[PDB]
Amino acid sequence: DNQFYSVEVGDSTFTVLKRYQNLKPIGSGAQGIVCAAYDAVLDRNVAIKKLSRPFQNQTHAKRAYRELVLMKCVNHKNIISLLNVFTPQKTLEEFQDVYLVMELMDANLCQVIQMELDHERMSYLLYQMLCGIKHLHSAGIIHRDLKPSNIVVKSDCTLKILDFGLASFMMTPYVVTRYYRAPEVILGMGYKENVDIWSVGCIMGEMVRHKILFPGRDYIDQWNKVIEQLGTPCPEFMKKLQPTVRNYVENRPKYAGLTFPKLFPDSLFPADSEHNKLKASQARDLLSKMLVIDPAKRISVDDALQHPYINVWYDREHTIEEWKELIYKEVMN
Ligand SMILES: CC(C)(C)n1cc(-c2ccnc(NCCCNS(=O)(=O)c3ccc(O)cc3)c2)c(-c2cccc(O)c2)n1
Repeated sequence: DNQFYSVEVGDSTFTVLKRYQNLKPIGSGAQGIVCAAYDAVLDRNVAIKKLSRPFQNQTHAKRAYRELVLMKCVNHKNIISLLNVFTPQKTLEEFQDVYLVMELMDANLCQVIQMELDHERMSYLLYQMLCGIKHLHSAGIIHRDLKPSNIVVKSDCTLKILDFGLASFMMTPYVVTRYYRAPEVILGMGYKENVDIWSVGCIMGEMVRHKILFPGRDYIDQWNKVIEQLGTPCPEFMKKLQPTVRNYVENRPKYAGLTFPKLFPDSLFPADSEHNKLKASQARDLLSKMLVIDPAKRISVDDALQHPYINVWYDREHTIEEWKELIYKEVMN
């Protein structure tokens, strides 16, 4: 009469409560594998993410502990919330895996980027991105690593963020996606709230261009990509850079950088209607303000919420045994 039951989805086995039914794998992530499921008690479809051995790696333990506490303490329409968290194990010594259950989203943000989008839906998704980020900054947390895959979207166009961002050796085949990190992050510079606006910029720019704006195998490669299109930073930005970092940047060959109408041509935006001609004007303008290498020139989230394109929609270190106990107490208050 165990309330849990074990099923194998993908290679790994999933042990879940009886309430969850017809498990199917929607995706796989480093922290854990995710399955779509139906809740007999809820009568609604849900997504279940399995964290296996979050305690085995200190980096995994810090992320796992932070995710559990944050999903509970913070609740926002644009931030994914956990409906339930369970572990099949019955004691602290037996505990090995943690299962997080949340609301099932229809698609990933990457998929939305691929389709050709209308300004209203685009401005709405971006608006929601700023709202969640604004809530995060209100909570004192700066994501610093917004990525399309971490942003889930629904058929009705509602957008939700999956993770709370960076807080570091890990030993796996999975590779981080750094395309959407800001220059202050790429150059290890000291950050601020509007470090996430750059990520929103890379995303908004990828929706228009339908390609990753600054894709690079390494931070150096990516920094070359950012300076080519954007242009070499100003001297004031250099003075802000530490000397060892400043030397590298100034040694980089200088690029004049394309112009934003040249970066995002008028053709990429729809020109069918006067309203769409104006929207593209408002869109290209917002892009120019968000994709700014210097954070002092970059636009604030609030000002981006005020922007006409966006405005219309508005109405610690522990031992692995210590980490296991910390995570276990989070699973069971
Ligand atoms: C990192 C972690 C573990 C926190 N995480 C949490 C989630 C998560 C949470 C809530 N809802 C979702 N579902 C919508 C996107 C799924 N992709 S889908 O192939 O289009 C698809 C959609 C519906 C379907 O029935 C069959 C396939 C995902 C993901 C995740 C999984 C796959 C891709 C991805 O980008 C992210 N990762």
